[PDB]
Amino acid sequence: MRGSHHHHHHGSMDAQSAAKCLTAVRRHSPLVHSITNNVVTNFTANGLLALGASPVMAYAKEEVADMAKIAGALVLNIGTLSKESVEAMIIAGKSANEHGVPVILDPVGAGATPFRTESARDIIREVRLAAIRGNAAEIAHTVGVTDWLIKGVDAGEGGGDIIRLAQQAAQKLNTVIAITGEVDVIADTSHVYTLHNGHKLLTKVTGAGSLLTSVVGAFCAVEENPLFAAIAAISSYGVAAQLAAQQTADKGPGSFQIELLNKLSTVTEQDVQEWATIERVTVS
Amino acid sequence: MRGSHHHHHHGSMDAQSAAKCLTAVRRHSPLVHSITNNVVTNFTANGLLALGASPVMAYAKEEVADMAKIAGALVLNIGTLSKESVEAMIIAGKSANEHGVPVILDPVGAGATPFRTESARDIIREVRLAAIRGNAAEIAHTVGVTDWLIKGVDAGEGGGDIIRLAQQAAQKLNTVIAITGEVDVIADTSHVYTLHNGHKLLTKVTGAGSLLTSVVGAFCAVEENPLFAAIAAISSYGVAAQLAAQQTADKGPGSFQIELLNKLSTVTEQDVQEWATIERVTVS
Amino acid sequence: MRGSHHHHHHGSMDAQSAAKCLTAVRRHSPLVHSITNNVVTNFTANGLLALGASPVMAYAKEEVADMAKIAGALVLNIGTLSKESVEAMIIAGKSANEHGVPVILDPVGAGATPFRTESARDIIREVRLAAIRGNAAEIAHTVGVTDWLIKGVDAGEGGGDIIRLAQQAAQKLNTVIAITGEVDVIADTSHVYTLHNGHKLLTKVTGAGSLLTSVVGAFCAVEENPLFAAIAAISSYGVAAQLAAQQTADKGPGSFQIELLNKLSTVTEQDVQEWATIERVTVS
Repeated sequence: MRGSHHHHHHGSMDAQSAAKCLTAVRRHSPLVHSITNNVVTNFTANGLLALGASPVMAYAKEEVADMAKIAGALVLNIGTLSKESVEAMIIAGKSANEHGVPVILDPVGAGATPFRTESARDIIREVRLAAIRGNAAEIAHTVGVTDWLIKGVDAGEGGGDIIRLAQQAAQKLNTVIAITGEVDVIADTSHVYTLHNGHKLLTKVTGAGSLLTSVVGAFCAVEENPLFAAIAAISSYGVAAQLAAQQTADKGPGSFQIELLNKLSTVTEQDVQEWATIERVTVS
Repeated sequence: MRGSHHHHHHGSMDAQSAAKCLTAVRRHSPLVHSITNNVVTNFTANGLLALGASPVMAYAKEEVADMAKIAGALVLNIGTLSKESVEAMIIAGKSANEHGVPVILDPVGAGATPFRTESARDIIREVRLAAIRGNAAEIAHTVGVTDWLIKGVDAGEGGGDIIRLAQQAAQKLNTVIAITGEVDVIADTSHVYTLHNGHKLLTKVTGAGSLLTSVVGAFCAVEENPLFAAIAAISSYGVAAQLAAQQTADKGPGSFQIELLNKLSTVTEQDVQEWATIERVTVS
Repeated sequence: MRGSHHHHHHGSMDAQSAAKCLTAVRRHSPLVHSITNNVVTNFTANGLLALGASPVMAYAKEEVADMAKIAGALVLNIGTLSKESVEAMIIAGKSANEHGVPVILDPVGAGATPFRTESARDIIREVRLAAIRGNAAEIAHTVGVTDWLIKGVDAGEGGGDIIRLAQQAAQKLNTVIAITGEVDVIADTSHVYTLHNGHKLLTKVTGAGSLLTSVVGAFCAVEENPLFAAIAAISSYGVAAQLAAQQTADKGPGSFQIELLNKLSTVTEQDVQEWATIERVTVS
């Protein structure tokens, strides 16, 4: 079910191709194996079911390998990691690698504590990843940026040096790096894009971020190029979030949480075509 | 406490008797000890609270034996299982048996992987069960396939094959077998019933089946005959789902999830009497 | 960030001062580290996010010390514990203690089973607590090493004996004791208050109590006087629950769960001033 829905030889990734990927997810209901934190497991599964994917949440070493093996994508999230779950994630990642299943990493809290930073780095050393998604700090810490340089994230900033961090990190780890923010910056070794969808209410719902990473997994299962897959996923998810906000921006974060799930099921190819904002960043 | 809301010497189980069991559940607020997967613990607990029961989710070896012995019913779900949790489920199950607390099993995943099938079998070997609720495949592979034939040209269920599977499984394991699906077939060693309630939206909410098994548990806690208890529980849950689907309309799976919780609390004896579709299967 | 919004000498805690504490919480978005169970993690995090605080869940012994020391408050919940998590809670508590991070304990289930009771006692023995939030029974069973330790009179419901219960516990443990119920009783070594807000629907939402305890943590992070912090936290939460129940009307606990999240976000400083019912108990 992993086809090719866009190529740079036909132009830059756009809203049209993004909408096509969304259709593919619905059509194939890809199995997405998520080994995520226990604060967002339920929401992750429901978000994927709403979208149209098939969530599988096995996490024990007694079954992760055989499950990742037959999944369309594997998503690892270290939100409430333990020595045991990090080992299970790596066992799962190695099985996925052996069977050509794309693996996505969400380094939640990388940099907050040493254990998280080192676990993220252990996963990257032992597992070939198709994409990594996190905020600027988590990515910086995960890829090994020097301590004192990290400061270049605080204060008011959301466009510029983040573009370089994303491409440079993608080149060092030969993967796709998605740096989350109001404006998302995504890049692989040779290409960079900025994404402008979503709504601030997402910051008031736990798992909103974790769900997106798993959503990226759903798209990588149906689109061969993870850069295109991730752009289509983030765009579709953001459009759904905007439509959800429209109907529940005044009710509150509780209603929005529910509305996000509603919209992931009702968002259409036409909505993505009309609202997705994807911009190619010139790199030369 | 426990009681008898119906007897076969007293006609076939019906909507009226089902409605009475529902009232009994709310009147007694039975302690339902559910050991389930981390993807549905919250939804399971909320569903039970909405219904009118008192959930307890202890899962650790250090306390499951103590919690199970004072509960009205013990429910075991094998999702996202591990060697560790299976052992705890057995300790809990034996404690429940020693104190006359009914145990209900949900063999989710049985037949899909060896660890699940063996774990389900391990529980059956060590714990006496009041009922087992799962889909056709999970029940067939758990019990072991002895009858293969069903119907030529794959299309649907059949019209008697699932009915045979249930009664034979019930006779082999000497328990109540509830095969769930768009038709629900419940049977014990000498009686079989088909249930026709519910709504497709349930497939879009994680923990749907998980919760249903626990609801069966709540009903087993107040009705002596597990066959009647399961019928009443499944009928009540299904009617609530139908009402929730009607209120939800086209809002989406998020709204339906919240509505199912709402309806598990607002569904009345009258709604059950009016909408529960229970049919006793004639077996000459 | 533990500042003072009410200097104790100008008068007792009131609805006006409690309201200002709420604004302080939203102004600082305190990092609340919660070590709790998967049945209530998601609601606890979403509730804190709605309120205006920043939730972080970390349980691994490899990182709890590091996470607790940078948190604004540490909250320990023994809900569905394991020998492993209790070990981690104590490690985190000791770290918090060495760095002046307030620690709040929710002794859920203490007394209902042996392991839970003992685990509650080990924590209090090894960790200095800023406050303990539980019901009359849990508080009694947790402080009552002997069956005579707690003196007074036994009867239905309770409150006065509850007042003496709270003072005895506060002085014995040298902390703030928050005994929740229809009417809340809160006391430290010198003062006692009764709070009259909230709604019965809270008993129909799993994680309602767990969330309240973590909310107390959020207020303790910004208000230096733990007694005042607990009062402001419980009052804000209760008022939000009242507005939520009104908004819900008679839809059901599903809608209430969502509306409670909405209101924790939309409840204003003015709402607390108007609805908060705080009464200083005259101790002669």
